[PDB]
Amino acid sequence: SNKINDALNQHYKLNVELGLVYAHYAHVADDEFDMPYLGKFIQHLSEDKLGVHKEYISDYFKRNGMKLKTDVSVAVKSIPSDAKALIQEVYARENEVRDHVKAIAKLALAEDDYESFYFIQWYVRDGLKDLTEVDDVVKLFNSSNDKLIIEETIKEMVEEIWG
Amino acid sequence: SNKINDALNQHYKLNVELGLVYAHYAHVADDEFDMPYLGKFIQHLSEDKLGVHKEYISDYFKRNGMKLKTDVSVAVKSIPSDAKALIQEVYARENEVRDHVKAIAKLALAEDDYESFYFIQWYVRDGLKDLTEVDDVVKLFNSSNDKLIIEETIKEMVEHEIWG
Amino acid sequence: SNKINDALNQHYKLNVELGLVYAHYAHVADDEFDMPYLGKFIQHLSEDKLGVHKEYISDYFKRNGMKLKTDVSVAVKSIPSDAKALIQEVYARENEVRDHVKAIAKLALAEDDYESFYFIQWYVRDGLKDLTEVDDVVKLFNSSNDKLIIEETIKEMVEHEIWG
Amino acid sequence: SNKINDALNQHYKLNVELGLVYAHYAHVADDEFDMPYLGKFIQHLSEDKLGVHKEYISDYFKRNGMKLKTDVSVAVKSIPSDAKALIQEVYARENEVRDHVKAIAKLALAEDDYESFYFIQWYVRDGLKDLTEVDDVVKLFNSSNDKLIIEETIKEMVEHEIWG
Amino acid sequence: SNKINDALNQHYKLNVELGLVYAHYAHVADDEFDMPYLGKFIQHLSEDKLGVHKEYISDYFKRNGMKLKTDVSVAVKSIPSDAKALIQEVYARENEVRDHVKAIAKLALAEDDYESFYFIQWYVRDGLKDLTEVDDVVKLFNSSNDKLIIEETIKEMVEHEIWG
Amino acid sequence: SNKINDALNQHYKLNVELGLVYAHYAHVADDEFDMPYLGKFIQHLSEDKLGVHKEYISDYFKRNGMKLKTDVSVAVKSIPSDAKALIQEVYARENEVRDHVKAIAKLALAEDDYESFYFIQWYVRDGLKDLTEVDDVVKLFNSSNDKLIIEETIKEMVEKEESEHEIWG
Ligand SMILES: [Fe+3]
Ligand SMILES: [Fe+3]
Ligand SMILES: [Fe+3]
Ligand SMILES: [Fe+3]
Ligand SMILES: [Fe+3]
Ligand SMILES: [Fe+3]
Repeated sequence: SNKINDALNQHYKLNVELGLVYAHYAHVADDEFDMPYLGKFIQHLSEDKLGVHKEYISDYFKRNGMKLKTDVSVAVKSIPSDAKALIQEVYARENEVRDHVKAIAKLALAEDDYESFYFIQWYVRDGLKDLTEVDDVVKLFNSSNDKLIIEETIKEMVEEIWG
Repeated sequence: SNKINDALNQHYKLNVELGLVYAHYAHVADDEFDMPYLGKFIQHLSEDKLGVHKEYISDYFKRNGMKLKTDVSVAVKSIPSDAKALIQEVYARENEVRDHVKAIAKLALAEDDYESFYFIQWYVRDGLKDLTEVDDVVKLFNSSNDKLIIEETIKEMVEHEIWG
Repeated sequence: SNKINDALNQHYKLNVELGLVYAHYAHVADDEFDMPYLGKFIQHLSEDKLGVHKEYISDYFKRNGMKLKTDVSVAVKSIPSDAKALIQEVYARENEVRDHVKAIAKLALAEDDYESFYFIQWYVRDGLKDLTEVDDVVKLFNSSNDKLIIEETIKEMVEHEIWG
Repeated sequence: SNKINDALNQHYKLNVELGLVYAHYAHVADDEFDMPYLGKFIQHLSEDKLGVHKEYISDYFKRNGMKLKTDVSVAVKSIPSDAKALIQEVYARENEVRDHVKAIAKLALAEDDYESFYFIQWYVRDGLKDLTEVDDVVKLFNSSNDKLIIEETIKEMVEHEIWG
Repeated sequence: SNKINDALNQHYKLNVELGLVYAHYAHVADDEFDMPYLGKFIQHLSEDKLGVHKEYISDYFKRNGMKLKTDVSVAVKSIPSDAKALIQEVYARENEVRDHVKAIAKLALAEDDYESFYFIQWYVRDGLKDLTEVDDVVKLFNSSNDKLIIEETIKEMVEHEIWG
Repeated sequence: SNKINDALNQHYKLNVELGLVYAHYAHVADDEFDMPYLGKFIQHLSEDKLGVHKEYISDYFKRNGMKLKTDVSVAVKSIPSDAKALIQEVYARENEVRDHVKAIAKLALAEDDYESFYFIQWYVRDGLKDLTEVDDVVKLFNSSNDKLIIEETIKEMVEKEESEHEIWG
């Protein structure tokens, strides 16, 4: 199917670009805002996006006989002004990933392609998982004004159905 | 120093783009040429370029007070026709990395910046290491015509006191 | 070489005097500002400066046939007024050590003395390491106003592949 | 008490300066007289004087509310001519430390200050201990003329219920 | 680079010839001067020179694409008359190796060849290490007149963080 | 005995020069012919010739009161053109070592010197041992045309553990 191939190539492109942006944001949070553990958190997000999230797509293309495309273009030239606004923009990016995955699932069920549906269930689940763990950190910036307290909470964060 | 900052930002950009290109080449070698172990080899190269080779630069920028820039642009739209030509183009890329690193070292010694010299010794050594391990695979395609023999040799490859 | 001998004797003198000053500052931070863990931190700095940082110089003088000189003179007559200003003056001292070491390295490379260059690489690296770990503590006094929170952070501080 | 504070500050100054002088003497004995184990012995003496012998004084000042002073001034510009004369001057320094400690103890008992008496018992005992272990080495230079024999005896030295 | 190739071939030749000469000297010291442990020491030196000190050069030539040459010519026709004069001539040979290595390092830094500089740091360090351990034995022949005492000292010799 | 001393000094000289030549050949086989395991094999040969094969002679001279001489002169200026011709020239060198050792044994038995006979039995045995293990590799270049197959065979020859024969060990 050509439209499933197109949709999965777009998701590949998206994952690569998000990973690079998160690497830059991790550097900015640790270096400029004096929060090294928030930086570790965003860096783990980046490595997640740059690893399995595209390994699985290229493995699937190897298995079923589809074609892979590589066309990357990113440029970070504007940065939020807090750690609050930083983690809020991270939240928005994850929320967009959810809706893109939903569109893919609908498409695959409209084509009678049940292997692609089985394949995309993984991403369906992982989207809500990642959004939940990002919102856990987003909500700490409302519960406290002291940066070292938030820091130790984040540190101890980083150290059945949605598994 | 501004010129050292420029040179290190360029090396960051280069490492990112090489890693992405090697990911595509690994997929092509496994899927199109029927050589899964050559693909594993090139994929390990890709992960190497996308991991520590840029972690170290961003860590150094955190330590000494320099500024990081992100501007990536890659597009793979032409592919070699063999596994031989594929690994030969990989060899050429590594050989270019060597010369870029040499230019950086010369620059850093011209500025009386000895922490940058100490820092770039790592890349100086790793360049020759990676070129050596890529040439080991390049030379197998001259020693045999049977693809399964080359395959098992590469497999048992993937499975020093100065250049360690 | 006589100028390398002079430079290394000056670095010996400097290390001794810095160690003594840091011992006094550790006592002042624990006793007068009610921060015992900041005192432990500065005391570890002092022992570092009074141990290996001069053992290595005297060992090198034994190995290559140079002469050692001892002329110490310190007097603490003024103290900062916070723990913030205290750790800030500590930061300035480390930043001066960096520049002295850089001058030594330049000198040694100008004399074709490659054993002294090899020797001073250690200090080149350790300078940035110590500056980094001191700045880690300097930046905590901007992130909080409660002394007990900063205290437990410093406590859990006190309890790399290139910069190791 | 002000006179006990003065006496303990003087003992602090004395310990620092003795430690530095012993570091220089250790270097001289190993490098110039060709006796590396005598150098190890004097170096252990130096580290002893620069460690606990002043840590205890500054800890006591923290506990009872006294004030610490730092005023160091040393200059080594004359050296004995043997290893015999070297260890003999070391013996004289230890013998002076004994008498200074005795004066402190008398003073503290004259002021009805029993915590300072309890504190100085440690130094009273350690003085005779250190003098005994230095005289053990001083007497070897009378029992033999061969330097390698004395050397191996000192080496196996470096490798009580009341005076423990 | 051709001049670096020439210099490294000369160092190869030198190492081979020194190893052979030290083998003969070890035999002479054990057989003719009745000092078997001095012979064991010089034989360890010989095996060191004939092993890694040329294995590394040939490995480097394999890695970077240089050419190896073999042209050996030694002839022992005169021998010192003591064990003292023997170990003194050994000291002189090591001191010449140091200066040859220094010339190589200068040359390699003049050509903008940073892999050769990185490579020769090993020899720069090992030169001073070997000179130090030879001088340790040279100085024993001044500290004693009894051959059996020197023998047991050398035996227990044969049985660092910067110079390691 | 002076003639036994002469013969053993010549064998010392020969062993040193063979070791150096084998070091150069190992470098050439690994670097120029793209056969790293053949290079490892020839390098083990070189270390063998430069170690015990002259340690034993100098030890014997220490024990019985003979004199040692050192006069070395080698120059490699011509190289074979294959790995086949390389291992064939190695075979010829070992075959010459055998005949030199045989001459020594005859000489020592002609002088009523039975300690030298007892001493040279070791070299008598080791000559045939080394010739056998070199011929094992020489014959692989007739059994195959693929360089990677020969390489794998040589690898399992060199890496697997050493088993001693009950007569020739
Ligand atoms: Fe995920
Ligand atoms: Fe690498
Ligand atoms: Fe340090
Ligand atoms: Fe004591
Ligand atoms: Fe060595
Ligand atoms: Fe053999």
